[PDB]
Amino acid sequence: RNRLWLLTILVLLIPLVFIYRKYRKRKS
Amino acid sequence: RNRLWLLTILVLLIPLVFIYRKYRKRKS
Amino acid sequence: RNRLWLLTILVLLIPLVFIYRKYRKRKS
Repeated sequence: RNRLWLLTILVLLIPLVFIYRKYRKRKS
Repeated sequence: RNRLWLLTILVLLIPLVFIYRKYRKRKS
Repeated sequence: RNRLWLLTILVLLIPLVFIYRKYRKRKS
Protein backbone atom coordinates (compact mmCIF):
# COMPACT_ATOMS: atom_id res chain seq x y z
CA ARG A 1 0.00 0.00 0.00
CA ASN A 2 3.11 2.21 -0.33
CA ARG A 3 6.87 2.31 -1.12
CA LEU A 4 6.71 0.49 -4.48
CA TRP A 5 3.57 2.53 -5.22
CA LEU A 6 5.50 5.69 -4.34
CA LEU A 7 8.10 5.00 -7.04
CA THR A 8 5.32 4.85 -9.73
CA ILE A 9 4.12 8.23 -8.41
CA LEU A 10 7.40 10.23 -9.04
CA VAL A 11 7.04 10.33 -12.80
CA LEU A 12 3.51 11.95 -12.60
CA LEU A 13 5.34 14.87 -11.01
CA ILE A 14 7.74 15.26 -14.12
CA PRO A 15 5.34 17.35 -16.40
CA LEU A 16 6.19 20.16 -13.94
CA VAL A 17 9.72 20.46 -15.42
CA PHE A 18 8.27 21.35 -18.86
CA ILE A 19 6.41 24.31 -17.29
CA TYR A 20 9.76 25.49 -15.85
CA ARG A 21 11.28 25.46 -19.36
CA LYS A 22 8.63 27.93 -20.60
CA TYR A 23 9.65 30.36 -17.82
CA ARG A 24 13.30 30.16 -19.02
CA LYS A 25 13.76 33.93 -19.56
CA ARG A 26 17.52 34.57 -19.09
CA LYS A 27 20.41 32.13 -18.50
CA SER A 28 21.78 31.89 -14.93
CA ARG B 1 -13.96 1.97 -6.73
CA ASN B 2 -10.24 2.92 -6.86
CA ARG B 3 -8.75 5.19 -9.56
CA LEU B 4 -5.23 4.47 -8.20
CA TRP B 5 -4.57 2.25 -11.25
CA LEU B 6 -5.52 5.16 -13.54
CA LEU B 7 -2.81 7.37 -11.98
CA THR B 8 -0.15 4.77 -12.95
CA ILE B 9 -1.30 4.99 -16.57
CA LEU B 10 -0.58 8.86 -16.57
CA VAL B 11 3.05 8.48 -15.60
CA LEU B 12 3.99 6.56 -18.77
CA LEU B 13 2.79 9.69 -20.69
CA ILE B 14 5.44 12.32 -19.38
CA PRO B 15 8.42 11.08 -21.69
CA LEU B 16 6.96 13.56 -24.19
CA VAL B 17 8.87 16.41 -22.49
CA PHE B 18 12.15 14.54 -23.12
CA ILE B 19 11.28 14.39 -26.84
CA TYR B 20 10.96 18.21 -26.92
CA ARG B 21 14.54 18.55 -25.59
CA LYS B 22 15.83 16.46 -28.53
CA TYR B 23 14.20 18.90 -30.99
CA ARG B 24 16.14 21.79 -29.38
CA LYS B 25 13.92 24.04 -31.54
CA ARG B 26 14.86 26.99 -29.28
CA LYS B 27 11.57 28.69 -28.27
CA SER B 28 9.25 26.49 -30.38
CA ARG C 1 1.10 -12.07 -22.87
CA ASN C 2 0.68 -9.89 -19.75
CA ARG C 3 3.37 -7.45 -18.48
CA LEU C 4 1.35 -4.69 -16.75
CA TRP C 5 4.03 -4.43 -14.01
CA LEU C 6 6.68 -3.84 -16.70
CA LEU C 7 4.72 -0.84 -18.04
CA THR C 8 4.93 0.87 -14.58
CA ILE C 9 8.80 0.55 -14.68
CA LEU C 10 8.86 2.83 -17.84
CA VAL C 11 7.06 5.44 -15.82
CA LEU C 12 9.95 5.87 -13.29
CA LEU C 13 12.29 7.08 -16.14
CA ILE C 14 10.94 10.69 -17.07
CA PRO C 15 12.58 12.38 -13.92
CA LEU C 16 15.85 12.10 -15.88
CA VAL C 17 15.12 15.31 -17.84
CA PHE C 18 14.91 17.21 -14.51
CA ILE C 19 18.33 15.73 -13.55
CA TYR C 20 19.97 17.23 -16.65
CA ARG C 21 18.81 20.70 -15.49
CA LYS C 22 20.52 20.04 -12.11
CA TYR C 23 23.82 19.31 -13.92
CA ARG C 24 23.63 22.79 -15.60
CA LYS C 25 25.90 23.66 -18.59
CA ARG C 26 29.14 21.75 -19.36
CA LYS C 27 30.51 21.58 -22.95
CA SER C 28 34.02 22.67 -21.87
